[PDB]
Order: sequence, then C-alpha cells, then structure tokens
Amino acid sequence: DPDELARRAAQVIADRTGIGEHDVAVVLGSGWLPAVAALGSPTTVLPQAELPGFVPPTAAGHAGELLSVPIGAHRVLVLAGRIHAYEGHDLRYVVHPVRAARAAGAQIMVLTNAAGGLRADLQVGQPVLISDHLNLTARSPLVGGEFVDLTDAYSPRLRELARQSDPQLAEGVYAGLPGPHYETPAEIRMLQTLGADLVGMSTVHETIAARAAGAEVLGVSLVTNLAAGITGEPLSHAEVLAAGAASATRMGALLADVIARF
Amino acid sequence: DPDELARRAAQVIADRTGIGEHDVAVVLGSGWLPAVAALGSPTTVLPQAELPGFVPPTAAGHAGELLSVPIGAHRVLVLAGRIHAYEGHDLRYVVHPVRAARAAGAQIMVLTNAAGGLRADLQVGQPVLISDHLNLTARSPLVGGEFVDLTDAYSPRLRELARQSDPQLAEGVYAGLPGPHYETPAEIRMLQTLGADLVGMSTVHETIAARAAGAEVLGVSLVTNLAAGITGEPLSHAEVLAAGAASATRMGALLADVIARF
Amino acid sequence: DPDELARRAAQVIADRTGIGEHDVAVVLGSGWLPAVAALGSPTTVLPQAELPGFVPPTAAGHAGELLSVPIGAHRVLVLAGRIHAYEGHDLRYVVHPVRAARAAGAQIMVLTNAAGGLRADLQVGQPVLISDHLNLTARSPLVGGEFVDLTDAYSPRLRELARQSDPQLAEGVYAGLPGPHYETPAEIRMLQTLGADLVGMSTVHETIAARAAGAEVLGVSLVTNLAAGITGEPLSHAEVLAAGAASATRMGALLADVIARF
Ligand SMILES: O=c1[nH]cnc2c([C@@H]3N[C@H](CO)[C@@H](O)[C@H]3O)c[nH]c12
Ligand SMILES: O=c1[nH]cnc2c([C@@H]3N[C@H](CO)[C@@H](O)[C@H]3O)c[nH]c12
Ligand SMILES: O=c1[nH]cnc2c([C@@H]3N[C@H](CO)[C@@H](O)[C@H]3O)c[nH]c12
Repeated sequence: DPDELARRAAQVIADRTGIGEHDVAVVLGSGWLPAVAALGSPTTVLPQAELPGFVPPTAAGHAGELLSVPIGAHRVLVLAGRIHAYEGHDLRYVVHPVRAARAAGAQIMVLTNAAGGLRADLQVGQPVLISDHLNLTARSPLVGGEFVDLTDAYSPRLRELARQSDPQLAEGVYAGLPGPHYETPAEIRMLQTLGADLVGMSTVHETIAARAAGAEVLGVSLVTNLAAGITGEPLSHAEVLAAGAASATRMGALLADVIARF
Repeated sequence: DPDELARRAAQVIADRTGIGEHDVAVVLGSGWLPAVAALGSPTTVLPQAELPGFVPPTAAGHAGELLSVPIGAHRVLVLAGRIHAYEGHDLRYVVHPVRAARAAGAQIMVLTNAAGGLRADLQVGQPVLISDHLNLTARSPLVGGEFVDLTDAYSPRLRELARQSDPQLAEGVYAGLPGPHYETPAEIRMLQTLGADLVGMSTVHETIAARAAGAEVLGVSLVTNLAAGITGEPLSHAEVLAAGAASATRMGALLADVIARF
Repeated sequence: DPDELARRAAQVIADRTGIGEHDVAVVLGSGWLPAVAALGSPTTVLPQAELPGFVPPTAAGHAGELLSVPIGAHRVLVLAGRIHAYEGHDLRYVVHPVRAARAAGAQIMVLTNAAGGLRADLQVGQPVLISDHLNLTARSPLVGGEFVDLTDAYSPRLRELARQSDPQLAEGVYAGLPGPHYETPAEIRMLQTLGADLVGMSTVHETIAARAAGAEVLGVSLVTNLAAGITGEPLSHAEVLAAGAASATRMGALLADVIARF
C-alpha cells in the first residue's frame, strides 16, 4: 500500500529532521545538483536510501540525498536526485518520494528537470516554467478508479509567483516519454506537432501523484540541450549535466526566491 | 486458455439463464447503470463474479451484474459494468466478458461508455456513435501472430440501423487511453490533432477482441462531460455518473429500439 | 546481462560456422524469406533456436534460421526471421539477435521488414529506405542510464550506398507500433499527421539496440500493402507474405548488391 509506505517514510523524516511537518518539497533533477546550496543552510542531510520505500537514485547527476532546509518561513524538504521509470522500477516507487513528502506535510511540490528544448525561442541554459504536460508513457502511477482531474495540474498561481521573482521566465508544455534512449529527429517533429515545447523522461507521473495526493505543483525545466535534430548535434547526458551546471547559480537563486514567496 | 475460459463462462450463462444461446451482448459503461429499466424486463439477473473468468468490476457506477433480456426477437446479454485496464488486470481479463458473450452466441456487441467530448458540436448528454477509434494504450489484447484487420471495426451496417432509430445521431472517433487520471488540457489539444472527437479509458481492446472473435461491434459513447480544458471546469467521476443518470432513460430506450432492428 | 548473453551466442556462432568473425548482419522480415537465395551460397545454415538466447521465431513467414554467407568481401550473418514484441517476449530477447550479431563482429545491421504504405507515391512491392523512425510502443530495449543518441539512427552513409545500387530508391519514416492487430483507418490518418510514411510492428527496438551497441543501421521496408483505410480492403498477413514473394527476386538482388558495396 503506497499510503502506508508514505506514512512510514514521513515518520522517519520527522524523526531524523526533528521537524514534525514540512511545508514544501523540491526535487532537483539532472543538471540541478549544484543548485542545492543556494537554497539555504540545511539543518539535516541524509541519504535517501535510509528512508523506507526510497529506491536510491542511480543516474549521473543525482546525489540521492534528502535535506531539510528553512527557506523563507517554510521548512523545505529537498530531494537531491530522483529515480526514473526507465530504470525499471514500478511507478509506485517512482512517485513514492512525492507521496512521502506529502505525508510529511508538503502541500506544494517543486519538480525540476532537464529537458530538450523544442520551441525555436528556447536556448540552452534557460529555465522554463511548465504550463502543462503530455504524458506519452502510456502509464499512470494511479491504480483502480482514481479519476484525478489534471486541469490545472501546474498551478497557475505558482507560475505567477515564479514570475514575480523573475518576470522574464517563459512557459512551455512538457512531453514526458519513457526513455532512456533520446528521441529521433522525426519523433521531435512529431512532438512539435503534438504541442510539446520541452521533452524529458520524468516528471509527469510525479505530477499526477502529487495532484492525486492534494498537493500543488510548480514544474521547472532547464533546457539542457536543443531537442534531437534541431542542431543535428548528438545528445549526451554528460553534456546535459554540463549545460545544467552553467545555469546552476541562477537556478538556485531562483528556487530560493520563489519558494520564499509561497 | 482464453477461448476455453470463454466457453466455460458461456456454459454457466446458459445454465443460469435457461437460455441455450444469446444473440446480442451489451456492455453498459460508466453512467449507463440505470439505463437497464428502459432496455426491457430481465428474465434473469446474476453477479458477474459468479461466472468463470469474470474479474469483478470495482469502478464506481459498475454493478458487476449480467442480465438476460428479451429485446425484439433477440435474447440479449446485458453486462452491467465492465473492468478496465487501469484496474491493473491483464487484457485477457478485460476482454473476457466480450469473448464469453461471443461463446454464448452473440455475434453483435454493443459497447457503450462514458466519454469526454472534444469536438465543438458535442454536448453533455449527447449519445455519439463510434465511427472508428484511436488505440493510444500501446497495448493489444491479442497475442502472437493474430494479425486482425480493423478496417470496419465499428460496423457501418449497425450504425446505419442506429440512425434509423434516431436520424439525428452523430458519429465520432473515440480515443482510448490507459487512465485512470483524466487528461490534461494539453493532452486534449493533442488528441484533437490526432483526430479524436471522444476520449475514454476503455472500449478499444474489447472492440479488437470482438473483431478477432468474429463479432460485429456498435459503439455508443455518452458525452458525460466536455474534455479537459474545454470549459476549464475540473472533471469528476461522480459528475460523470450524474450526467449518465440524467440521460439513462433516453439511452436505455435508444438501445432497445436500435437492438430490435438487428 | 544482455552483453554476456550476446558474447556467448557469438562464440557459439563462431564455433558452428567455423568463421571467427562476421562483418554484416541482415534480418529478413515478413515476406523476405524467399530473398535468401540471391544473397549467395551459405557455408552454414542452422536453427536460431539452437543458439544461446535466441527465442525461436513463430510468425508465419519467419524461418527461424541463421545462415553464414559470403557476400562481396564480407562474411554475412543472415537472420532468416525475427521475433516481435507482440509475441510477448521481453525486449531483451527481441534485440538479442542484433546484439549477438554485434558481438560476432557485425558493425552494420541491415534490418528489413514488411510495412504498410502511407505516403501516396508508395506502391505495393516497392522497397523503401528507412530515413528515420517513430517509436510508438512506449517502450525501449535499454535499461538504466543508457542515454543513447538517435540523431542519425539510420546511417545516411549506408542510405547513400544503397542508392548507388538502385538510384530510384525512395526514403520514408517508419512508425513502429506494438501490434499484433492491424491499424484502424483513423489510426493511419493519425500516423500520417505524425509524419509516418510506413507502418509496422518491429524494427525500432532493434535499431535502438544496434545504435547502443555501436553498429550502423540500414533499414529497408518492403511495402507489402497500403495502410488500412487507403484502399478500403482488409489487411491480411497471408497477403503480406504473398506481396513479399512477388518482390523477392528484386529484394534479394538489391540486398546482395548493396551489401557488397559496404
Ligand atoms: O532531449 C532530451 N530528451 C529526453 N530526455 C531528456 C533529458 C532528461 N535528462 C536525462 C537524460 O540526460 C533523462 O533523465 C531525461 O529525463 C534531458 N534532455 C532530454
Ligand atoms: O473526459 C474523459 N476522459 C477519459 N475518460 C473519461 C470517461 C470514462 N469514465 C470513467 C471515468 O469517469 C473512465 O472509466 C473513463 O473511461 C468519462 N469521461 C472521460
Ligand atoms: O499495414 C501494416 N501495419 C502494421 N504492421 C504491418 C506489417 C508487418 N507484418 C506483420 C503483419 O503481417 C507484422 O509483423 C508487421 O510488423 C505489414 N504490414 C503492416
């Protein structure tokens, strides 16, 4: 049972951090690892692996740590690193971190990720607020008759607050695919036709799980590379991490400021 | 063995109803539960759970009953409620009811469902004949080299008969998704681009199985809500059932008049 | 570990053929079985089933044999027949033949298949070079952080060589679907919108695996039928095999000549 597992994880989080309840949770994706320090001074740092139900992250660029950080008037859970469906894990494990965070009191989830940019106006290193998503995985983290509405899955209010921190922030539709292979140029052209502005291999299930659990979501993609076929240059995860590092300072500052506005 | 399991179920149906063979089968979807009265008076009513191979439905609004009803010159098998892929069962179980009906003698399957309306003309409460479908589940109920043709999956002949009952019935293409989460507005815009007029989380596999088993199919979607993002109002299953209830008498009467024409 | 299984198979292949290493591998798809003769005189012919990791092909038209044939200056592994995801096997098995071929020394994979034609200028019996693909299976043969780039998945260089053999060769985008049911006309219209020129139920995963393993790929689809809904006539696998047979002489001559140019 996902709920009981989440509660057990939340209890351990409370016991180890000494904080009975957190207010916000942030998941740092590929390329975002170095932005963790700017969020603030952690009062607790521990391995995600220690927590019940947490499959340790294994992808390059994911620290696999959980930090408790005070940001503004909030106590924030920072999930440095995440796991993905392409790693072979049942979605119950993929969305467990968000569910555990919710069980720990977090009613706002800030989901960040590295994405390929499909819209012509997007440049490498640019942060893009996720306005909506396209779940192209043919899967759902929900089982049974859990008919969750996804109309304002990415809270307009939170995107407005982000815009208050930095007015220049653009928005875009994120397409979530299975992965782990990158897309072919033809698939990218297809995604453009489908209305996608960004492409990645995560986030969508976590967003669905968050909404199902009653939490709001702010999604932020860092354009770590132009989508396959745009430049013709081959994609590389190492380069994705490098591109993310170049914007780490701005990203950390952005997250710290926006969260404090919540 | 799917076929043998279907034969066993068909035998129990014959013994329990006292009817050696049925001619038509109707699967009542979400919101269609109370349409049974308008179909006619059952001569036998029994729990699906008591039939070999039948996984009991669990979604709200699905009774999980089987009724034998005389409609016109036909002996009709009415499956009040269905199971869906989002409930986690292998497709063999999802399409078993249709295969059991075929084994019971039904050469015509009337598959009804609750669907979100995407096309501009559609209104809540409007019945729509399924002209074709878009299987967007990345799955198939068929295994191995069962290369079944789906050119006229939804019999033009049956749609013609349906229009004799109600000349104003409109047609539309049904998009079948995994579920159980409702679609995001972006996904709905994507489906419109793909050619979808209706969207649901069932039916496609049942239609495929019916075709593979030599049965004709008449699909009827009841627009229980406008697709996500159309009205901007959040979708709700309880509201889907309420919408269905408001049109149940009309739907039952429609089904009765159409089936009598078979 | 797929790589270890691949090496083991490669060792058995070397022992059984008396050839320490092969240079090119060709997978003959549906309808291509009779094209074998034109490739040359095999020095060894053995059942795929007798090789480690090879799940025996079962689809009609797939011989399930492995032949070592000298073509031009190359020692070629000819895989007469393949397995498909619709047969229910884990993708590790679906791409094993290609990985085994790579482990045996093949740095070039010629993947042939039978496909439905969507583009108006394509005719039944026409061979079409695959310029790119659309993986619409919601799956990948890769696991974990295998972030493989698919920018030039179908080697432009190899397509140029094929063109030297037959200058009139057309190119097109191949859409890979789960199968085994054929597409509905509405689905075909959708595929056209997505940019597909050809449609089939194989190849994409093999191409991805080949790329991840460092081999170039030349994809050749034989239009064995026009896509569902184009003619209005139902599709049939037996007819697909018949269409393939009608072009077998041309296909075999094409393959023999192109491979000699590698
Ligand atoms: O262009 C892209 N396509 C698909 N995924 C990604 C990503 C994300 N980064 C990781 C691969 O580098 C993977 O976890 C994926 O979700 C960055 N750029 C792209
Ligand atoms: O807008 C919609 N999108 C997807 N499914 C449905 C449905 C059908 N009704 C059920 C959810 O209420 C579910 O089984 C689904 O198949 C009604 N409206 C919609
Ligand atoms: O029109 C078509 N649609 C989908 N697959 C195929 C095929 C290929 N041939 C086989 C079915 O005949 C199957 O393995 C599929 O990959 C030929 N024509 C079509």
